[PDB]
Amino acid sequence: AIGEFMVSLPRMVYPQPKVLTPCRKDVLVVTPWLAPIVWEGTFNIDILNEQFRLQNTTIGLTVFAIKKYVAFLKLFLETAEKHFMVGHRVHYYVFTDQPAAVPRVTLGTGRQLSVLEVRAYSMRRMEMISFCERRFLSEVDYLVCVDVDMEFRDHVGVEILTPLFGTLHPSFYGSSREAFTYERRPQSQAYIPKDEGDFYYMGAFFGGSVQEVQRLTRACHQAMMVDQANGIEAVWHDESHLNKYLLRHKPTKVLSPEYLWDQQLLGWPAVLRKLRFTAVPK
Amino acid sequence: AIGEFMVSLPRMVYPQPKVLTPCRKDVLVVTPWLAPIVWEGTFNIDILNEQFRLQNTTIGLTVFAIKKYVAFLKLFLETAEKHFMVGHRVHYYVFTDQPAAVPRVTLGTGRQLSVLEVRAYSMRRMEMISFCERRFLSEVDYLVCVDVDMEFRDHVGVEILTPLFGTLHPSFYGSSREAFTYERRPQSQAYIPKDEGDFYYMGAFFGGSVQEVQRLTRACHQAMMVDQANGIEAVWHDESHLNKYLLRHKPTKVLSPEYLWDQQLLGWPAVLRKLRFTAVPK
Ligand SMILES: O=c1ccn([C@@H]2O[C@H](COP(=O)(O)OP(=O)(O)O[C@H]3O[C@H](CO)[C@@H](O)[C@H](O)[C@H]3O)[C@@H](O)[C@H]2O)c(=O)[nH]1
Ligand SMILES: O=c1ccn([C@@H]2O[C@H](COP(=O)(O)OP(=O)(O)O[C@H]3O[C@H](CO)[C@@H](O)[C@H](O)[C@H]3O)[C@@H](O)[C@H]2O)c(=O)[nH]1
Ligand SMILES: [Mn+2]
Ligand SMILES: [Mn+2]
Repeated sequence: AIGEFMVSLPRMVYPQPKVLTPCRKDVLVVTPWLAPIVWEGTFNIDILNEQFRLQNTTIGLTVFAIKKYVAFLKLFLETAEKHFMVGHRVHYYVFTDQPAAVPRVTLGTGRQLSVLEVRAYSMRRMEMISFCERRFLSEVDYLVCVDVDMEFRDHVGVEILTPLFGTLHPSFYGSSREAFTYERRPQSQAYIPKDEGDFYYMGAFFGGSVQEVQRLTRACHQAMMVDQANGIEAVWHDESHLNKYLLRHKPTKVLSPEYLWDQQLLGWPAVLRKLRFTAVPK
Repeated sequence: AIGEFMVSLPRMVYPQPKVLTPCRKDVLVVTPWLAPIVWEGTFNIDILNEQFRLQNTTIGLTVFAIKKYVAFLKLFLETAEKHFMVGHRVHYYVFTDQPAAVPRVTLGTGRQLSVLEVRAYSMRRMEMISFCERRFLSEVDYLVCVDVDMEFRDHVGVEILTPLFGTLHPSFYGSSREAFTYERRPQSQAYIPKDEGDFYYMGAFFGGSVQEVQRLTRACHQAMMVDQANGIEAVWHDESHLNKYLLRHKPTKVLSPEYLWDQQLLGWPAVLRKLRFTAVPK
């Protein structure tokens, strides 16, 4: 459930947070609109697990595996079982043009997988997320929407959950805003001028409550349709639109690049204590 | 309104948040349950003002002025007009045994004051807040509950608003938990053992959404009634109970001691960039 009566936490023994000791001094851990930026060392997962289990939280995870990308499902799902929301209720929604190619993956208790068949034609995921509206409202509390050509290597848990989140793109977290690859043509709905922008968010990992995710995906789909009607395609497709949306609708948490990393491309810099969810070649 | 459809922010020009530059390196700016701790330098008030004005947010402020404490109202209210939620809708609720002693204070536009008469007997504020339940639900989005023997000296605005907040007590923000003056007798409902506790919150400044404030004040009133029936009075009265509640129900923001300070007692230490709401002698 979200927003419902919250019962008392039980007694817990854990280290006292100390006001005059910051968790992390090397990174920004809160945005200027007071949204946490989630890095290792900023959260006590035991407190968070208690809070979310007491609400019997169910997390939906959407993933698209169309054409050759069905090959990525086995590693994606098997590593999700090891690292994604373990202990919580999880419902995977696998959208594919080849239901028979979905691997048979053994799931832990309280976890389920639904195969949803779609047509084969990246930019139409927004539309499909916004066919499933009624399904998701009835079945899960939060939605997490990710790319499939990825693997989990470390904990990805309830610390991410919030009404609306985006993830810092691993190539741009140190960049100034004029360097961000936002859509820069005023003719596109995704247009952001050079003096605007907080962050460059990656289209590969966003989420939130079902209501907020439906609002985002609806808005991005509508904006993409407008661009299509006007004969323009944003430079980075759905990611350009996601960036425009999150500029105008500030996320209530921001995930650090721990949550979307490419080790082949970018190595393992000092600012990353954990590499949680990472690109697979292709 | 709270929780309703959020329209898009307009274009804004402001400094880019930089991921590899923390706002503040000298203090903890997020709790281990991912609640912001509100210090100067952590928020862009222009972004927050936009967000809350777009929801037409109304803030209720409750204050009790019983017996000799009516003398504190003039400075309290006049300085609130200068510094508290300026630009937003505000409704003051002044609870007093002497309605005629309430000073005639000139209010800015969009601000109103109601005088509520009560009986003269600190611990019964929880009960009165939890007589007013229907009134507050109909009239305001957030409630802020404060002591009267105080003055505003600097900005106190929408950066504080969240479902549930407490404020760090100015005498104890650097203390280890065993030193906190929690109720330590197991016979009291307010009991917290020496190995538990995040922070020591002051009873003089707490708040949240109307729903969460009613939950807190109801729970504290019920706990205080149990203690009374058992012949025990918590060491710091309502503040002991507030501390127990916020241990078991984590606040979604924590205000730094900028928001409750005593300059006569504690001076102006380096960690405080602003002194916003401060004790008046008596
Ligand atoms: O033939 C395809 C092509 C794409 N996909 C799905 O769409 C996702 C995105 O495509 P992918 O090739 O992974 O794109 P990338 O270049 O790795 O990622 C960029 O492009 C994506 C789509 O615009 C955004 O989500 C990312 O943020 C952006 O970095 C894939 O993971 C799949 O889930 C398929 O299922 N089949
Ligand atoms: O005769 C009185 C006594 C108290 N009050 C009200 O109750 C508040 C609390 O009393 P006060 O004397 O200000 O208590 P303090 O010792 O300054 O504050 C401590 O006691 C309060 C009451 O337990 C808590 O709110 C504070 O966190 C705690 O620091 C006052 O500000 C008034 O609003 C009156 O109106 N008339
Ligand atoms: Mn990819
Ligand atoms: Mn006082």
